[PDB]
Amino acid sequence: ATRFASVYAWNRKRISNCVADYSVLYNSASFSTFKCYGVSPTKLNDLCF
Amino acid sequence: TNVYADSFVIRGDEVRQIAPGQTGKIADYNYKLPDDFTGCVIAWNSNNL
Repeated sequence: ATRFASVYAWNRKRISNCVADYSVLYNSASFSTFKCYGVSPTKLNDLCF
Repeated sequence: TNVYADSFVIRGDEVRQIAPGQTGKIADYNYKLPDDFTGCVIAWNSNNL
């Protein structure tokens, strides 16, 4: 996205009825921090929500 | 009984991957530590060399 929301008014987008590929995100290596709670980053791609 | 000294150079942001149970381009494809690692990890900035 070109412009992000102010943290006091943080934006939320629902993701549903779609197939994900979290490996594309995690393997991008473009992120300085990537921390997951209660779900493993690698197994995240082998699960449904 | 024995000691093995491993040495390499990586980005400062990648030092956090040199720990047991870590993942990422370095931990996954360059240098993987075992889950029960018993050694020490030492790192320093080498931007002068």
